[PDB]
Amino acid sequence: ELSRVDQRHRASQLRKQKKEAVLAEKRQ
Amino acid sequence: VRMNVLADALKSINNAEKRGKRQVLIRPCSKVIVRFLTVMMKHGYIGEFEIIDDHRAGKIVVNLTGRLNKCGVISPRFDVQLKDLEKWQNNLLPSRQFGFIVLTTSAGIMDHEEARRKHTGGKILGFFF
Amino acid sequence: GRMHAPGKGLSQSALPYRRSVPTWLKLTSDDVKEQIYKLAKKGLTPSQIGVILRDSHGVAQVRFVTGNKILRILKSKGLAPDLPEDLYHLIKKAVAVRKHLERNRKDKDAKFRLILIESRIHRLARYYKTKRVLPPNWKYESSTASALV
Amino acid sequence: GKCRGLRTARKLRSHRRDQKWHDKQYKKAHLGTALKANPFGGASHAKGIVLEKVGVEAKQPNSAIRKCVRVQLIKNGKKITAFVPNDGCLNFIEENDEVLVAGFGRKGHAVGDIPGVRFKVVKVANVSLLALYKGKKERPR
RNA sequence: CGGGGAAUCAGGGUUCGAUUCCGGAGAGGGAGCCUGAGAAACGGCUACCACAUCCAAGGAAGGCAGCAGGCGCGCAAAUUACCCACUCCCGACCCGGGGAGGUAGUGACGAAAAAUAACAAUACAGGACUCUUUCGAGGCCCUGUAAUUGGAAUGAGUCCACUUUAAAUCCUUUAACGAGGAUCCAUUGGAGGGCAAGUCUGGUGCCAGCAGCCGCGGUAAUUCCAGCUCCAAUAGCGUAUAUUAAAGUUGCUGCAGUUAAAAAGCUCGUAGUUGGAUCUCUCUCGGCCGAAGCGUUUACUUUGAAAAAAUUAGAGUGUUCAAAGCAGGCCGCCUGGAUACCGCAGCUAGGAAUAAUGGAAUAGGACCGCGGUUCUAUUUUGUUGGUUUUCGGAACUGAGGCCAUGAUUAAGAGGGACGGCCGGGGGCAUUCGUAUUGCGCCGCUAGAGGUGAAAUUCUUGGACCGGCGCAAGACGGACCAGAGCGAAAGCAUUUGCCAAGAAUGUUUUCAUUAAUCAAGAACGAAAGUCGGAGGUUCGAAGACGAUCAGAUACCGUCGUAGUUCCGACCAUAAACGAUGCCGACCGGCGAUGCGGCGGCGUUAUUCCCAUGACCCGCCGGGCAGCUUCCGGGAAACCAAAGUCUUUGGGUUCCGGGGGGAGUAUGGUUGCAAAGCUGAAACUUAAAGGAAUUGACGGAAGGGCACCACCAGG
RNA sequence: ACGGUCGAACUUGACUAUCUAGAGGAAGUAAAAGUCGGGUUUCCGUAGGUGAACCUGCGGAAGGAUCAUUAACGG
Repeated sequence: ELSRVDQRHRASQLRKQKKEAVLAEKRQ
Repeated sequence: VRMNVLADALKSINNAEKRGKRQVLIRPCSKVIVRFLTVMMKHGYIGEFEIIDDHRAGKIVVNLTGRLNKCGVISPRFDVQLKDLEKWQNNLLPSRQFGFIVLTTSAGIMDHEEARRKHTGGKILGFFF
Repeated sequence: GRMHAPGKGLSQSALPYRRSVPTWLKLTSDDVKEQIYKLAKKGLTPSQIGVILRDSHGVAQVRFVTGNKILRILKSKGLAPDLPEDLYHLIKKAVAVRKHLERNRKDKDAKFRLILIESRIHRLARYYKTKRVLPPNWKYESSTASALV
Repeated sequence: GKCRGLRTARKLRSHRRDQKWHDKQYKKAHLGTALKANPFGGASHAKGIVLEKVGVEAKQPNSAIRKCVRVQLIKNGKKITAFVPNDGCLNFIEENDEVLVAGFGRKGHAVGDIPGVRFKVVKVANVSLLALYKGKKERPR
């Protein structure tokens, strides 16, 4: 991916997706 | 071209010593070669030599005795401190009993034992055994 | 071993050990100097002056008799050329080869030998600028080559 | 021949690093491409979810069927194949089971009779294959 | 995050350092501030951005990369405990506070010590001492099997108490209980080789499976699954992964490039790197000495002072030993809490070999005195206003004396000159030779062509053939050789011109001007591409004709581009010696080319003198050969591929198991073709190089047989 | 409240880069025993012949097994 800020942005997006899935699962 | 004439002199005398010859002609002659030959002569490794004087760079004819196994030059002339001389004599000399790293200090061109005695460090020239 | 040729020649002069003047030579230093001066006024290079002195007058080495070499005598008197001998000869050779090349375009061998000649000229120019024989702003040009010779 | 001057240090070190790049181990370690192509991402063990059971045919001079398991890793999402070591240990693995998987030992190279498999199963459902094989523990589901 | 440092390690080195000490940065992201000595502070404020809590729907309150803890994340990491007693810090302060820090809990990260039992008697069993020819006879120990006995010492544990401690726990000390092998019971891996220990037994039958690698299993499995036995380490042992040593498989020490991976097609050339000898301490101020300059400046080497501790090496010291710690020892005293190392860079004083550098050659050069011009003396002209005090110091100058006045030599380095040569070296013009093709004429004939045979094709409108000419483009045979020239690719008719070149000869000249060379620049076989001309032969493509279970390559005839020349492009070859360039040394020999030297003789029909050709030696540079146990190398072989573990003459390029692959992508050049630079994923236990024997020859020769034939029964 | 400064951030287009749903297209794999069926010594660089191999034209190599002859040349 290169371009360190873009790699960290990819990591933050994956973090947010996993966090949203986990928080959706724990509300049920 | 020709560089470091001491290397040429030592290679010539080593080639002729390996061949079993009695005398070596080396050219050109310089003062450092004369001092190296004198250092070898004072330890009885070569013997008498003559400096044939041309008005050019001169020549030397050395007499050979079969006491020399290897005479060698170290290029480039590395800076040998007194603490680092033990590594050098571990690398180049065949044993702790004999062999000589010739090296030049401000006190002159001498052996490693004389450099140890006079507490001075210098630049490495050779070894012979 | 030549610097632009793969040949390894050994042909050169060999002086004897005696630097002293021979006994049969009845020429003093000032007479030899005057002969050099009149050859310079005739117009010769120092090498040609030495060849004439060796072949005809019997003077083997001028710096053994006079104690000074030819170019220093000419420079001290003031008759030395502006540009040196070998540099002038190489520039003249370059001019001749360039004239041949403008005559004949398809001569590739002449072009290659011209490149070698200019390499020699640049080497001599660098050496003479280092020794402050030539001015630092001196430059050889292909266009300004025949005018200097 | 080598340049053996006194001022030739930068030439020697530049040549040494440029020819260091021509090694296989150094290039695999330092280029950062085999690290990104490694499914484990430079980890000792990984944890995945079982997708399927596979019978991989052995390489020709030995004729047998190796029981491997195709899993999907959790942390990156890659699909890999892990060889279940001992006999009867495949029955402990079930589809959609959590498995701890390690390599074979040749660091990314296919090992022995099994073609195209870099990995072997270590734990099945948070208990080891060795304890289940020796009957030391029971596995939940 | 950077250091101190850590792991590994002969020497060099390689890798790691988020982490308790130092410095930096930041409190979800940026930004702006208030107060204060100190903040752009967040356990302070104000925003916007992103998440998010209480809601009465108006509003308010947010910041655990602090201590515990939780979710999530993952292969991966502890208690929502006790204390301010030790260590310090803060405050108005001997008194309060501190999730700093201490103490316990979790803890097989890792390190240190160290149980799982020993002995005696008997029964066998060995090895020995004494006596015996020997057998044997004993009192000398040792070893286990003890399906034999026997008590003695124990720590694990149970657990009074003391001690430890802020209060406890643990350790230490001690009451009582606490050991006979079915116990207070030691495991983790393996037993074909590497690599230590079974050709044991049962089951399976290329299945299940084992196996890091080689390999095992298809009915005797030394390798699988088990039983027994054995082996290694041991309260520890496996497996995965990163890293280090092995790896002289990254080579500075210390690798390689003929044939195994590899030297650029060739030459020049800036940067870089390397570079031949040679040159043997003093004048003023102050008490024989201290101040002032040093001496061209260095690099080199030695010494000194600075370089926080902790870590490392190491001194001392019985923590019961040890890892540790900085303590402790003696009857109030005596002591310790060292030392070394701490690259490089910066200070400092000696040494002067080595390696750079300079000091006088238009002599406006040193050292002395003899003078001028200008600027200036801070005191002697008692107090002075002064034109002048004198003296002395700086800068430009005129001559003079003085210096042995001042230039290391001429590399078996290089450049340049001069000389007679020499060569298929190059460019331009010119000259000739034949062959082939075509045409014209003449002659005589029915065949000519091509093949292993044929066939296509030409041909009595007269082919082929023989003769006389003409023209067109092409090619420079034989002489032509292991001969020559050129940087290489390459170069062969005659003559003239043009500009170069090696070598040789010189008692010529310059005096280090040199060697290899990233960047860059010229040349570069053939084939190919653009614009022009020309097309004799040959000729890819293409057209036919032969030939076949299947032929669509071979063969024959014709023939396009091309092959030729001119001007622009491309920069590729087995562009080869499959062997970088420069320089030195180490065996020999006689042929050849060029040049030079010394010569008896034959020759130019005996030549009148030199000169050319031969003949005999010598020297220098070359193309090569032969010989050799110089020594090298895996070898064939090599006088270099030698002078290599006795490893360093300078320097350029370049290789790191085979494939992917010289591929994709990117850049660059080219009209294009493509050239240059150039991966990764993945795949694989091999691929190769040299030699050594000879099953098997569809390889060849001989010999033998009515279990072979011939002529027969 | 005007103006200035520091300035988070907001909106609009361009260059991107990342996360994440997708109608369809082209494939392959497992399931069908379903239906029909002789030449070349070994190469290299270019060009053509259907891309590659291969063959041929041109120019190059050996990394390809040297038998026989060779003293007169004067009248």
